[PDB]
Amino acid sequence: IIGGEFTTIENQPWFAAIYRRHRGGSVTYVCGGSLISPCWVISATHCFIDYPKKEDYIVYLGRSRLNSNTQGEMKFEVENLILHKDYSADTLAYHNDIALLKIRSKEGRCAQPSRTIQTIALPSMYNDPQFGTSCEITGFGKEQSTDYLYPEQLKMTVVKLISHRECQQPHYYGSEVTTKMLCAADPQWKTDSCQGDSGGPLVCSLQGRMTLTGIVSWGRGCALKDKPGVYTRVSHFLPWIRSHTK
Ligand SMILES: N=C(N)NC(=O)c1nc(-c2ccco2)c(N2CCCCCC2)nc1N
Repeated sequence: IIGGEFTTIENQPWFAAIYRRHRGGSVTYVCGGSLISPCWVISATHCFIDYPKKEDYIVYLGRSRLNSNTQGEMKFEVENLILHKDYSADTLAYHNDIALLKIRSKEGRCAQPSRTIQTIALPSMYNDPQFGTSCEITGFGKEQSTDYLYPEQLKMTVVKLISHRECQQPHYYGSEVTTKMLCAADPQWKTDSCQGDSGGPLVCSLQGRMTLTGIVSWGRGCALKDKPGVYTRVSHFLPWIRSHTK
Protein backbone atom coordinates (compact mmCIF):
# COMPACT_ATOMS: atom_id res chain seq x y z
CA ILE A 1 0.00 0.00 0.00
CA ILE A 2 1.41 3.37 -1.09
CA GLY A 3 0.61 6.11 1.43
CA GLY A 4 -2.34 5.40 3.68
CA GLU A 5 -1.88 4.27 7.24
CA PHE A 6 -0.69 1.41 9.32
CA THR A 7 -3.54 -0.48 10.85
CA THR A 8 -4.34 -3.60 12.79
CA ILE A 9 -6.35 -6.60 11.70
CA GLU A 10 -9.37 -5.46 13.80
CA ASN A 11 -10.10 -2.72 11.27
CA GLN A 12 -10.08 -5.24 8.37
CA PRO A 13 -10.86 -8.57 10.06
CA TRP A 14 -11.67 -10.37 6.79
CA PHE A 15 -8.09 -9.85 5.55
CA ALA A 16 -6.16 -13.06 4.85
CA ALA A 17 -2.37 -13.27 4.56
CA ILE A 18 -1.20 -15.95 2.13
CA TYR A 19 2.31 -17.45 2.17
CA ARG A 20 4.21 -20.15 0.31
CA ARG A 21 6.56 -22.78 1.80
CA HIS A 22 9.78 -23.43 -0.08
CA ARG A 23 11.94 -26.57 -0.26
CA GLY A 24 14.60 -25.31 2.11
CA GLY A 25 11.70 -24.62 4.44
CA SER A 26 11.87 -20.88 3.89
CA VAL A 27 8.43 -19.32 3.86
CA THR A 28 7.71 -16.17 1.91
CA TYR A 29 4.69 -13.91 1.47
CA VAL A 30 2.59 -14.35 -1.65
CA CYS A 31 -0.57 -12.23 -1.65
CA GLY A 32 -3.62 -11.02 0.26
CA GLY A 33 -7.10 -12.54 0.32
CA SER A 34 -10.50 -12.03 1.94
CA LEU A 35 -12.57 -14.40 4.08
CA ILE A 36 -16.02 -14.62 2.44
CA SER A 37 -17.30 -17.53 4.52
CA PRO A 38 -15.84 -19.64 7.31
CA CYS A 39 -14.18 -22.15 4.94
CA TRP A 40 -13.38 -19.90 1.95
CA VAL A 41 -10.85 -17.19 1.14
CA ILE A 42 -11.05 -15.30 -2.15
CA SER A 43 -7.94 -13.93 -3.88
CA ALA A 44 -6.43 -13.45 -7.34
CA THR A 45 -5.41 -16.31 -9.70
CA HIS A 46 -2.24 -14.52 -10.83
CA CYS A 47 -0.79 -15.00 -7.36
CA PHE A 48 -0.88 -18.78 -7.69
CA ILE A 49 -0.85 -19.62 -11.37
CA ASP A 50 2.92 -20.09 -11.53
CA TYR A 51 2.92 -22.63 -8.67
CA PRO A 52 -0.57 -24.17 -8.44
CA LYS A 53 0.15 -26.83 -5.81
CA LYS A 54 -2.16 -26.31 -2.88
CA GLU A 55 0.09 -28.19 -0.49
CA ASP A 56 2.73 -25.43 -0.54
CA TYR A 57 0.41 -22.64 0.71
CA ILE A 58 -0.38 -21.35 4.18
CA VAL A 59 -3.22 -18.92 4.99
CA TYR A 60 -3.31 -16.76 8.11
CA LEU A 61 -6.34 -15.03 9.51
CA GLY A 62 -6.28 -12.49 12.35
CA ARG A 63 -2.74 -11.43 11.42
CA SER A 64 -1.56 -7.80 11.77
CA ARG A 65 2.16 -8.33 11.04
CA LEU A 66 3.99 -9.94 8.17
CA ASN A 67 6.85 -11.82 9.80
CA SER A 68 5.76 -12.25 13.42
CA ASN A 69 2.75 -13.60 15.30
CA THR A 70 -0.32 -11.59 16.26
CA GLN A 71 -2.37 -12.72 19.26
CA GLY A 72 -5.49 -14.57 18.09
CA GLU A 73 -4.19 -15.38 14.60
CA MET A 74 -5.19 -18.65 13.02
CA LYS A 75 -3.18 -20.75 10.60
CA PHE A 76 -4.83 -22.87 7.87
CA GLU A 77 -3.75 -25.28 5.15
CA VAL A 78 -5.34 -25.10 1.68
CA GLU A 79 -7.77 -27.99 1.10
CA ASN A 80 -8.68 -26.83 -2.43
CA LEU A 81 -7.01 -24.18 -4.59
CA ILE A 82 -9.50 -23.15 -7.27
CA LEU A 83 -8.06 -21.01 -10.06
CA HIS A 84 -10.32 -19.52 -12.76
CA LYS A 85 -10.41 -21.72 -15.89
CA ASP A 86 -10.44 -18.62 -18.14
CA TYR A 87 -7.63 -16.72 -16.47
CA SER A 88 -5.29 -15.02 -18.79
CA ALA A 89 -2.57 -12.49 -18.61
CA ASP A 90 -2.08 -9.84 -21.27
CA THR A 91 0.72 -7.27 -21.50
CA LEU A 92 -0.65 -5.16 -18.65
CA ALA A 93 -3.87 -6.62 -17.52
CA TYR A 94 -5.03 -9.88 -16.01
CA HIS A 95 -8.40 -11.30 -16.97
CA ASN A 96 -10.66 -13.33 -14.71
CA ASP A 97 -8.06 -12.72 -12.00
CA ILE A 98 -9.99 -14.53 -9.24
CA ALA A 99 -9.17 -17.56 -7.07
CA LEU A 100 -10.73 -19.45 -4.17
CA LEU A 101 -8.86 -21.14 -1.36
CA LYS A 102 -10.82 -23.61 0.74
CA ILE A 103 -9.20 -23.38 4.16
CA ARG A 104 -8.89 -26.02 6.78
CA SER A 105 -6.87 -26.14 9.93
CA LYS A 106 -4.56 -29.07 10.57
CA GLU A 107 -7.11 -29.72 13.31
CA GLY A 108 -9.69 -30.00 10.53
CA ARG A 109 -11.65 -26.78 11.19
CA CYS A 110 -12.65 -23.61 9.27
CA ALA A 111 -12.42 -20.03 10.60
CA GLN A 112 -14.20 -19.14 13.85
CA PRO A 113 -15.15 -15.40 14.04
CA SER A 114 -13.51 -13.20 16.70
CA ARG A 115 -12.37 -9.68 17.49
CA THR A 116 -9.72 -10.22 14.76
CA ILE A 117 -11.54 -12.52 12.27
CA GLN A 118 -14.79 -11.82 10.41
CA THR A 119 -16.26 -12.66 7.04
CA ILE A 120 -16.93 -9.96 4.49
CA ALA A 121 -20.24 -9.75 2.59
CA LEU A 122 -20.35 -10.29 -1.18
CA PRO A 123 -22.21 -7.81 -3.42
CA SER A 124 -25.43 -8.63 -5.29
CA MET A 125 -24.67 -9.64 -8.86
CA TYR A 126 -23.84 -6.71 -11.13
CA ASN A 127 -24.46 -4.36 -8.17
CA ASP A 128 -21.59 -1.89 -7.61
CA PRO A 129 -21.23 1.42 -5.82
CA GLN A 130 -21.59 4.59 -7.91
CA PHE A 131 -18.37 6.11 -9.28
CA GLY A 132 -16.80 8.59 -6.83
CA THR A 133 -17.60 6.29 -3.89
CA SER A 134 -14.80 5.99 -1.32
CA CYS A 135 -13.62 2.43 -0.60
CA GLU A 136 -10.90 0.82 1.51
CA ILE A 137 -7.98 -1.34 0.42
CA THR A 138 -5.64 -3.27 2.74
CA GLY A 139 -2.47 -5.30 2.47
CA PHE A 140 1.18 -6.03 3.24
CA GLY A 141 2.24 -4.89 -0.25
CA LYS A 142 5.08 -2.47 -1.03
CA GLU A 143 5.04 1.07 0.30
CA GLN A 144 6.83 2.17 -2.85
CA SER A 145 7.14 0.61 -6.25
CA THR A 146 10.87 0.64 -6.06
CA ASP A 147 11.08 -0.94 -2.57
CA TYR A 148 12.75 -4.30 -2.02
CA LEU A 149 11.02 -5.01 1.32
CA TYR A 150 7.37 -5.41 2.29
CA PRO A 151 6.20 -3.54 5.41
CA GLU A 152 6.11 -5.45 8.71
CA GLN A 153 2.78 -3.95 9.77
CA LEU A 154 -0.50 -4.20 7.89
CA LYS A 155 -1.61 -1.08 5.98
CA MET A 156 -4.89 0.37 4.72
CA THR A 157 -5.93 3.35 2.64
CA VAL A 158 -8.95 4.93 0.98
CA VAL A 159 -9.40 5.19 -2.80
CA LYS A 160 -12.31 6.36 -4.94
CA LEU A 161 -14.04 4.32 -7.66
CA ILE A 162 -13.42 5.74 -11.15
CA SER A 163 -15.83 5.36 -14.10
CA HIS A 164 -14.89 3.02 -16.96
CA ARG A 165 -15.26 6.01 -19.29
CA GLU A 166 -12.47 7.73 -17.35
CA CYS A 167 -10.35 4.59 -16.90
CA GLN A 168 -10.61 3.71 -20.57
CA GLN A 169 -9.12 6.93 -21.89
CA PRO A 170 -6.02 6.38 -23.90
CA HIS A 171 -3.84 8.16 -21.37
CA TYR A 172 -5.22 6.05 -18.52
CA TYR A 173 -5.43 2.38 -19.57
CA GLY A 174 -7.15 2.62 -22.93
CA SER A 175 -8.28 -0.73 -24.29
CA GLU A 176 -6.65 -2.74 -21.50
CA VAL A 177 -9.41 -2.26 -18.87
CA THR A 178 -12.62 -4.26 -19.38
CA THR A 179 -16.11 -4.27 -17.81
CA LYS A 180 -15.13 -7.22 -15.57
CA MET A 181 -12.64 -4.84 -13.90
CA LEU A 182 -13.04 -1.79 -11.65
CA CYS A 183 -10.63 1.12 -11.41
CA ALA A 184 -9.96 3.05 -8.23
CA ALA A 185 -7.54 5.80 -7.35
CA ASP A 186 -6.77 8.70 -5.11
CA PRO A 187 -7.91 12.00 -6.54
CA GLN A 188 -4.36 13.35 -6.19
CA TRP A 189 -2.66 10.07 -7.02
CA LYS A 190 -0.94 9.89 -3.62
CA THR A 191 -2.15 6.52 -2.34
CA ASP A 192 -2.58 3.15 -4.09
CA SER A 193 -2.27 -0.63 -3.95
CA CYS A 194 1.07 -2.08 -5.14
CA GLN A 195 3.07 -5.31 -5.59
CA GLY A 196 2.18 -7.63 -2.72
CA ASP A 197 -1.34 -6.21 -2.26
CA SER A 198 -2.70 -8.41 -5.07
CA GLY A 199 -5.57 -10.66 -4.06
CA GLY A 200 -6.55 -8.36 -1.21
CA PRO A 201 -9.87 -6.60 -0.64
CA LEU A 202 -11.37 -3.46 -2.05
CA VAL A 203 -14.21 -2.82 0.42
CA CYS A 204 -17.09 -0.41 -0.06
CA SER A 205 -20.22 0.31 1.93
CA LEU A 206 -23.12 -0.90 -0.25
CA GLN A 207 -26.54 -0.70 1.30
CA GLY A 208 -25.60 -0.67 4.97
CA ARG A 209 -22.64 -2.99 5.35
CA MET A 210 -19.10 -3.34 4.25
CA THR A 211 -18.98 -5.32 1.01
CA LEU A 212 -16.24 -6.95 -1.08
CA THR A 213 -16.50 -4.89 -4.27
CA GLY A 214 -13.06 -5.67 -5.74
CA ILE A 215 -9.95 -7.81 -5.59
CA VAL A 216 -6.57 -6.10 -6.07
CA SER A 217 -5.43 -7.23 -9.55
CA TRP A 218 -2.99 -4.92 -11.38
CA GLY A 219 -1.74 -1.45 -12.24
CA ARG A 220 1.08 0.35 -14.07
CA GLY A 221 3.46 1.39 -11.39
CA CYS A 222 2.03 2.34 -8.04
CA ALA A 223 0.41 5.70 -7.25
CA LEU A 224 1.45 6.96 -10.67
CA LYS A 225 -0.57 9.76 -12.24
CA ASP A 226 -3.32 8.66 -14.65
CA LYS A 227 -2.71 5.05 -13.73
CA PRO A 228 -5.39 3.77 -11.31
CA GLY A 229 -5.42 0.55 -9.36
CA VAL A 230 -7.36 -2.10 -11.28
CA TYR A 231 -9.52 -4.63 -9.44
CA THR A 232 -11.48 -7.73 -10.29
CA ARG A 233 -15.16 -6.72 -10.29
CA VAL A 234 -16.55 -9.18 -7.72
CA SER A 235 -20.21 -8.42 -8.60
CA HIS A 236 -19.58 -10.03 -12.03
CA PHE A 237 -18.41 -13.37 -10.54
CA LEU A 238 -21.17 -14.54 -8.14
CA PRO A 239 -22.23 -17.63 -10.12
CA TRP A 240 -18.56 -18.68 -10.38
CA ILE A 241 -18.11 -18.13 -6.63
CA ARG A 242 -21.40 -19.87 -5.67
CA SER A 243 -20.58 -22.87 -7.90
CA HIS A 244 -17.52 -23.67 -5.77
CA THR A 245 -18.80 -22.56 -2.34
CA LYS A 246 -21.91 -24.80 -2.76
N1 LIG B 1 -2.58 -0.24 -8.08
C1 LIG B 1 -1.45 -0.20 -8.78
N2 LIG B 1 -1.04 0.93 -9.35
N3 LIG B 1 -0.69 -1.28 -8.92
C2 LIG B 1 -0.97 -2.50 -8.44
O1 LIG B 1 -2.04 -2.84 -7.97
C3 LIG B 1 0.12 -3.49 -8.62
N4 LIG B 1 1.32 -3.00 -8.97
C4 LIG B 1 2.39 -3.79 -9.19
C5 LIG B 1 3.64 -3.05 -9.52
C6 LIG B 1 4.73 -2.91 -8.68
C7 LIG B 1 5.68 -2.14 -9.33
C8 LIG B 1 5.16 -1.79 -10.56
O2 LIG B 1 3.90 -2.33 -10.66
C9 LIG B 1 2.24 -5.17 -9.05
N5 LIG B 1 3.25 -6.13 -9.28
C10 LIG B 1 4.52 -5.82 -9.95
C11 LIG B 1 5.07 -7.04 -10.68
C12 LIG B 1 4.15 -7.61 -11.76
C13 LIG B 1 2.65 -7.51 -11.46
C14 LIG B 1 2.27 -8.14 -10.12
C15 LIG B 1 2.96 -7.50 -8.91
N6 LIG B 1 1.00 -5.65 -8.71
C16 LIG B 1 -0.06 -4.85 -8.49
N7 LIG B 1 -1.26 -5.40 -8.16
